[PDB]
This record gives sequence, C-alpha cells and structure tokens, in this order.
Amino acid sequence: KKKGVLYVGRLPHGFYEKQMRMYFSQFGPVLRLRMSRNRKTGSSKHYAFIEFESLDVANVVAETMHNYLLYGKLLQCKVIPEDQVHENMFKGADVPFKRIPHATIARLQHEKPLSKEKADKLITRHNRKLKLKKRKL
Amino acid sequence: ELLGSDAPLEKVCSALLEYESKRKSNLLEDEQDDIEPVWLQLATLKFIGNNRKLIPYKIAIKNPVIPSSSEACLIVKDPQRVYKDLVNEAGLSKVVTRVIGLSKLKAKWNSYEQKRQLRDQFDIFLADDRVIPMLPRILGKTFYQKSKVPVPVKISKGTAEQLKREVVSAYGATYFNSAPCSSFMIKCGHVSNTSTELAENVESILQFVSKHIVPDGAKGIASIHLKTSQSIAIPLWNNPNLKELIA
Amino acid sequence: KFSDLQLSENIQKAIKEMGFETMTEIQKRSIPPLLAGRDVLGAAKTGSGKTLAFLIPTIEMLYALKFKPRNGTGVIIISPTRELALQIFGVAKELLKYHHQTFGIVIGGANRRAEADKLVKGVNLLVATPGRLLDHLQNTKGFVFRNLRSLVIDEADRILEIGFEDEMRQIMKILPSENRQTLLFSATQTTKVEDLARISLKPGPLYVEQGYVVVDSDKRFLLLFSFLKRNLKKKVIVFMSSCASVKYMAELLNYIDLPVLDLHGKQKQQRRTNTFFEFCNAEKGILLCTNVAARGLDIPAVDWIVQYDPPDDPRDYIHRVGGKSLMFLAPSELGFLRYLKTAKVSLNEFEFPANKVANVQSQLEKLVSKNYYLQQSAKDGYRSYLQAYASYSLKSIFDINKLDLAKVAKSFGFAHPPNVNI
Amino acid sequence: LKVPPAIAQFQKTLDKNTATQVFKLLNKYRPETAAEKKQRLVAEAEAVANGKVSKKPYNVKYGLNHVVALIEAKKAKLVLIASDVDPIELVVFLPALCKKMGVPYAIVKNKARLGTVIHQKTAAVLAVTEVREEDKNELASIVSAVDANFSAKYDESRRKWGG
Repeated sequence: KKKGVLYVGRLPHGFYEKQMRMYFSQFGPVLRLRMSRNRKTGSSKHYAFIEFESLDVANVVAETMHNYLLYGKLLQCKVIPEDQVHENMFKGADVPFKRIPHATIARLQHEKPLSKEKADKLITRHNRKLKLKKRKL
Repeated sequence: ELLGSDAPLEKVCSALLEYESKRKSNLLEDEQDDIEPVWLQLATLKFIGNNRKLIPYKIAIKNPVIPSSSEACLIVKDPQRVYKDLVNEAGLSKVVTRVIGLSKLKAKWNSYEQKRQLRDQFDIFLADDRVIPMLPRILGKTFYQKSKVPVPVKISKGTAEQLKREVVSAYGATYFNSAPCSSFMIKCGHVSNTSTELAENVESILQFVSKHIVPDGAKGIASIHLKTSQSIAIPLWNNPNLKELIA
Repeated sequence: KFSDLQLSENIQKAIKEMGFETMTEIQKRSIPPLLAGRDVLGAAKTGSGKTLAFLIPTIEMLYALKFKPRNGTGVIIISPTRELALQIFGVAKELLKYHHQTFGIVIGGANRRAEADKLVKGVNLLVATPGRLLDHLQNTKGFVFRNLRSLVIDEADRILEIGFEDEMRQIMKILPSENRQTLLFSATQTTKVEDLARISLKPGPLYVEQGYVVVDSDKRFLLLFSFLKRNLKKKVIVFMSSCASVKYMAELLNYIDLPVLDLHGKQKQQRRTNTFFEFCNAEKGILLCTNVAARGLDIPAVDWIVQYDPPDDPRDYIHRVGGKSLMFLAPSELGFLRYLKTAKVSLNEFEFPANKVANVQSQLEKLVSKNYYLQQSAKDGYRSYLQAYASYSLKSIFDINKLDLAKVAKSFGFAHPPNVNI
Repeated sequence: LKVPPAIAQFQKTLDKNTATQVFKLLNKYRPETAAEKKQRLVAEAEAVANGKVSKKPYNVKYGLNHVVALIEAKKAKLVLIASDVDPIELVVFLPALCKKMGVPYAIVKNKARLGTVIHQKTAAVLAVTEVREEDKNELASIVSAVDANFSAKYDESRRKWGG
C-alpha cells in the first residue's frame, strides 16, 4: 500500500529516466521517477530513486534487481525506508531536465553589446579594475 | 610595444621573477626538479572559441617549457611494430618510453582505473595527427580534464630524422587547449628560466596569438597580464584605445 | 706468494684463474703450518682472505692423499650462516675446477631429502652449518665420514653468538678426533671460544649518522625502482642479504632498461673483482651486491648506500658505516630502530609520497610470468630471501613469523607467494 | 532424506543473468576444434615444407584432474562447476577446495553448457586461468558478480542440510 521507493545505484550509462520507467514498469507501477543529474550539464549521477505504488512490489524489484550484472556494472537496488525519504527526495520527478546552455548563454552575452552608458560603466569598471590593482601593487 | 605600442616586456618579467623569488617563505626521498610554472593570461573583447577544441596549440618556441627529462608516450596508428622499430633505430627509446597503437589503446585501456594508471605513468602524451580525433573518446575526462591533452605530432611519413624533429618540436613548444571564452591562460615557462627568455617566450606567444587564435589580432585584444600560480597578475599591456572598439 | 707456495699444478693453475697470485698477511701466516698438518688457531678480521687461508692447504691435502667419493668426506668446513657458506662454496668450486675431488654444501633450509642423496655419493669437500650437519650426522644412513682428516671452523665467535653452543659440543663427539687436522678461526677471543678450542683443537695449537625509510614489504622493490630512476646520475651501492636475491634484481633491472652492475657475476672471483674495480673507477654508476661480498672490500666514494635487505650482523653494520645512508625498513621491523638507540647511533626519518612510486607491478608481474629464466630467478631469490630472514641473529627484531609473506612476494614479482619450504 | 550440506550446496546454482554473462566470456576463449586445429597445423606444416616465433594460446581450461591441479596451483581465476554430475563425489570437494585455496567459483546449470563450450558432449568443470589483456576488465566484472550473486548470496544455505 505505502509507496515503495527504490534506490537504484551504479546505473549503466543509458539506463535513464525513460529507460528505467519502461523496465521497472513490468515489475510494478512507478508513480514518478527521479534520477540525480549533474549541476550544469545534467549528466547522470548514476543513481535514481524509483518509488513504486506499494512497498511489496518494490521489495520484489529490490530482491530481483540487486547485484544485477548490467553492462559490466553491479546494479544496487535497495528499498530505502520512508524515514530517510524526505519531501523533496523525489522533487521534480518525471520532469524533463532542460539543460540550460550556460556557456553559450554567456557567449550570447558576449555577443550582446552593453548599453552605451552600461558599456562606459564597464570601461570605468575596467578602470576601477585598473586602479584597484593600482594600490594593490 | 608589439600589441599596442605599450607592452612593457623584459622589466615586467624580471620584476615578476624577483617578486616570486622574494616569496620563498624530511623530503630528500620526495624531491625533484619541479619549478613553479609561469602563467600568461589573455583577455579578449569577444569569445574567441565557439566550443572546446580538444587539441593543443603548437605555439612554437625555442625555450622548452617541458623539461627534456620528461617521459613521453607516442600514440600511433597500426601497426605498432613498425613505429616501435622506428623509435628503436632513431635513438628515441630513452626519450619516448612507450609507443601505443590505437587498437591496443582502445582494447587494453577501457576502465578508468587503467586510464588513470596510464596517465600517471607518463608526463606528455604525443599522438600522431593521423589518429588524434579518436583520443577524445577512449581517454575521456581522465585525460582532457586533468591537464593531459595528447599532442598532434606529425609522424605520417615515419622517418628517423622526422621523428627527432617532431619530438624536439613538441618538447620545445608550449601547449594550450582552446575553449570558448574571452579569457585564457598560457604556459610561458618556470622560475628557473631567466627573465630575458620569459619576455621573449611571451612575445613569441602573442604574435602566435594575434595570428592563429585571435581573428582581428591586437585590435581584439583587451589586456595582457603575467602571473604565477600564487602571484599577482602583473599587466604586461592594456588596451589604450579599446573604448571605441567595443562601442 | 702464490708462486712461492708449493701448491700442486691444478691448485696453482686455478688460483691464477680464480684470482691473483699474491699472498695476504693472514694467508702468509696460515698456509705454511696448515700444509704441514699442524693445528692452527688463528684470529683474523673479517674479509682478510680467510676463505683461501683454510682452502688451499686443505684442497692440497685432498689431492695429496688422493681422496675418492667412495671414501666419503675427508674435509668438513663449518660456517655460521648460509651466506658465508655459499660464498665459501662458490670459491671452492673455482679452486676444484681442475681437480677431481667432489664438493658439496649442506645448509639449513635446503632440501634434506636431496642433501642426503648427495651425501651417500661421497662429498670429499663439505661446507656445512652447525644446525644441519648434526642432523645429517645423526640421522642419515649411508653418510661415510669415518675417513675424515680435516675440520675447519669459520667465525667461531658468531657461531657461539648465534646459538650453536650445544650444537658444536654434540658434533665433536660424533666427528672423529684421532689424526684429524683442526683449524679454528675467530677474531674474538672470548672465554667460550677458548673452551671450544680446548674441546676441539689438539694440544699445542698455533696461535695467530643513519637514515631509514619506513616502507611496507609490498612496495619495497617499487620504491627502490623509483628511487634508482630518480638518482640515475649518482654513485649508488645497494646491499642485500642473498647472492640469489642480487642475481634476480640485477637480472630484472637489466630487463627493464635500468643497467646495473653486480658483484654476483657468475660466481667467478675474477669477474667480481673486475666489476668492482671498474665501478670504483667510474664516477657514476649503480651496483648491487651483498654484505658478505662487500665485506673486506674498501667502499669507494658512493653517494648512496642502500641496505635493501636487513643486515645479518647489526653489531658489525653499525661500525661498517663508520655520501648518505639509507635503510629500507619495514613497519614490522620498527624495533630495529630501538637497537640503534641502545647502540647510541644518530638517525633521521625519511618520508616518501605514495604518488611518485612507479606502480609498474602489473607489468612487472607479467614479465616474470611470461619469462622462464626470470621466474626461476625470482623463485630462487624469494626462497633465499626468506631463509636468510629466518636465520638472522636478531630474533626479537626480525621475526619471520611476524613477517607477511604475501606482501614480500609482491615485491619479488609474484601475484601469490610461491611454495617454498619454511 | 535430508541432504548433507556438501551435497545440498549444488541445488543453489548461478542465476540467469550472471550465467549468461559468464558463458559470454567463456565463448570468447573456447578451445580450438579438432577440424580447425588440423587446418592450422597443415598450414604451418606446408609453410615449413616449401621454405621457412608464434604466440602462446588463450583458451579455457577443462578436465577434472587438470582443473583441480590448477586450483591447487593458485592459477585458476574462476572455476565453473556443473550442478548435475552423475557421481556427485567428483565435484563434491570442489567448492570447499576453492574456498580453501581462495579461488572464485560458481555452480552453474548443466554440464552440457560447459560441455558445449569445449566442443565436448559434457564437461564436469571449467576454469579460467588467463585472459587476454583486452578482456581483463570483463573477467574482473564477472568475478565480482559471482562473489555478489553466488558467494554473498546463499552462503548460509550451503551450511544447512538440504531437503
């Protein structure tokens, strides 16, 4: 009855949110799916939290899919007890990771000229940056 | 001069070296010839790179930055035996410790444990131009993030005197990986080299910089500073007429 | 000198090829009365040519009496440890190269079932240790020794100090005493040494700064290899506790393009002297040898003295040093530092980073596994290393039981420790 | 009856996924057939007859006496025991011998699957002692799975009387 949340670690590269959802659905319903992803590029941190509809089925998947030799990786599927589960442990689950291209956004910033006053503010800021080192040396 | 008729070279290099030397304050089994690197940072008015080009820039300079006692690893195309014979008769065996074929690099080194083991074994990784596009894969972030970027050394014809000229060229020339930014840092040398060489190593870098990386040359250059890993970024030259250039 | 000596042609011809044709002071006062057959009670310092002093007259007697293997052993030589006995046996092989007298060595830790098989064939020149010879004397049927005529004792002071006080007393009873030449030899003249001479020799005898590195056993060779690579352009001499260990290490280092010389050679004394003289002449180079091989030889101006294997005689080692000193010390052997505190010897601790150790172990193990002569040399170097360790005088300091064999064989180039008896 | 612990330990075999991975690595080191081996020898024989160095092979080790001698030599990196040997005494000691000598072992399903690998009708046991450097990671990954899925699992069930 109580939702059964599965910590799946050591995830082979490619076994991502969509792929986990199809595979884990065969065992039982997956209310929502959350995989840890990198700060900037959103690359998998190789562990996901899969809460099933019930603890019972999640226990079955944890037993069946523990130490699974997948793509040369031993899969770790543990039922995490609810006591360590927190409110935002499944935050943004089943929500696409829109990787914001920070680097190109600043490149667009670089391409975007400052307002003439704000550009002069930069030039003075560079002049501040020039005189800040002035007493620094 | 050079950049904007105000580049104060020579004196800046001597002042920086003296400043670094002023900041001086068992290990006999933990000692080597390591010298703190000299760091040249360049500021550009625009992002020079569109994306990370994971190949070094062969900035030619006759004052080597990598010590000649360093161990070098050659990554060559198949067959491995031919180039193993080539290094044997050319007398580079002492200099180039290992020659690795591409197939053997893709097979025998697949785990990151093996990749890091290989990376620590050698100091500089020389690679044939014929196969350098592969090395992005097979090597991964264990190399292209921990300051180990293979160098495209031109060995296609494969001759004894050609190997010597490229290895010497690779050893002497400083290297840098281009990335999308308006700022980047260049290796000029170490504290051991005298100030005159650093100033002349530096000027060789800017003229190469103005030619092959910065499209508009000194016009697009914002500022030039000289730094050491723990020292102050002493400005070699600042743009005196950048106000209307960015306007 | 050698020409003045009346040794037979085969002995004279071998001596010229084996070494030089001179005669040291210790030899000059020992060959004459030993040749005549009189009992000799000498007291000479280590490495003073004592090995030849009791060998040339003894071998001459064997040729003079024309012994045959069916006559059993006619000469027994007693040595306290295996390393000293092996050096004597190596020299004796050179001397007997032209004669027809069988020679053999019986030492502890060797193959008893095969040692006895050798003995029943007749070993006319026997090198032995007190521990094993008594075992072969009392427990081997077929060992003919009633025809014995010469008994030689080498370094009697060390024999009594190592714990063979009762072993000698038992051996004297079994060994014949009538018309047998005895030659005791010990620099120290302690009362107990005199007691052994009284019970053995016939009446009217003729009277004559420190630096250490704490390194685990598994990384011992890897640390050494990186250190040698770092100091390639210096004069380095490394001491080891086995001639089999030095043979392998020199063979291994030559395999991986680190040319190192050695005093081992091919157990040819002329080759060892040639290597040592050239090393002294060369201002830069690296040489590996044992303490016994370097014993009695003037150490040249060497930047690094590396004691890769613990020394067998700490009492002699502390005076041996009196460039820079090094000591490859194991975490299980930290008590040896306390001995230097008792001996009042200044020392400093050397530290190394785990990053710079050249981890070529996977490649190093592959070389030994693939090659045959490397594997046999590694196997024998590992076996002789342990046996020397179990035969050390400092039981409280160097405990073999407290040693971990898995880490030791990792240094020698083995994934798993080979099966060596004790 | 009540099966002894040494005979009950064979009823808990290796599971689906790990066995499939194990046999995938074994099938890259199958021995060389009698029909192929002849072709390799006549190629070398013809080369030496007309006018005239090689490398050591790499194949999985089979045979009960051969493998047991490889375990006691500390050479076998992975031992795969059939679960249905007709006289069970032939392999009843192999798990305990592998435990004593520190070898990773597994009890896999059917002798025929082991038999197929080596071009025989039946194999009682198979051992991997050496692999090509290209596949050192694969054998290491499989051995870890065997430890986790066979040795870590059961463990207590092999000490309890079966049936």
